[PDB]
Amino acid sequence: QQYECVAEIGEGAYGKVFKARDLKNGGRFVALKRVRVSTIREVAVLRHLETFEHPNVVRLFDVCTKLTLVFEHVDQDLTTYLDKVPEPGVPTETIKDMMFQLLRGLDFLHSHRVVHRDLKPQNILVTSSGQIKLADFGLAVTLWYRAPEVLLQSSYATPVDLWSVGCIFAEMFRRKPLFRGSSDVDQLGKILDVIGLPGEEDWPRDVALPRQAFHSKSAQPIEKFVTDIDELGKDLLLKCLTFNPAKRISAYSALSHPYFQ
Ligand SMILES: CN(C)C(=O)c1cc2cnc(Nc3ccc(N4CCNCC4)cn3)nc2n1C1CCCC1
Repeated sequence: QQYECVAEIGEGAYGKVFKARDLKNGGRFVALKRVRVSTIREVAVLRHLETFEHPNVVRLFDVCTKLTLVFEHVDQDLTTYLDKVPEPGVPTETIKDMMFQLLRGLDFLHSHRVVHRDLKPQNILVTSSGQIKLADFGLAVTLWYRAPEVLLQSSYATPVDLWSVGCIFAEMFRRKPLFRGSSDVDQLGKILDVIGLPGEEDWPRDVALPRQAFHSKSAQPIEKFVTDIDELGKDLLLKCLTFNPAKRISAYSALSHPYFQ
């Protein structure tokens, strides 16, 4: 066979992913994923996205006839990069650059009508040369990066990923997740303890959870939780971690933010 499986990547409720030797292409490493039996549509969206070969999205090499997906392989995810970084942590300009690359791939995906929906450091790939690549999106548990509207079961638009990006931004400074909740209700609580209770006008209509189920008074200063963050990074982090997804910054606006002057 064209590929020899060597290891399992992780273990996800999306199916098994293998690290494999690409016997025909110089024995390079590839990430192999099998699909079972709108799905045809998703694969076409993925192949179409690959035509652009955006630098900040994982390369798709092949699609084999039930259906097997061949991607490039990258050694580390953001998790293992933040776990191995020497003290006191990640250089200020390394965080800036990585965040710019994250928003570049995100704006590319959003402008092509793709919502990641499950952005976390575990699916952000960090290349040998320091390139950030978005992976594991566009195909049909940790709530630590889950947006408030997903938690509330109301909307699932592109702002969902900007909340996730804000959580990752903070975690790049802290090297620990900003909101380590254990359930959707807990997660939403841990969030409102930091950002404060939103205006009744910012609370989604016809959701199970009312605003009155929480009493997380005022917004605590974010510098308490994210120590070492500059004033400009604080503006971008607040704009990402905005309650109302309509009021949330977009990936396109974030790319222009003074933080990246
Ligand atoms: C397969 N699909 C659809 C993809 O988009 C895809 C293309 C990929 C290319 N290289 C990796 N590398 C990689 C990523 C995470 C981890 N870790 C796992 C957690 N513990 C630490 C080590 C280890 N190696 N993963 C890829 N993925 C996915 C991203 C999430 C897993 C599979």
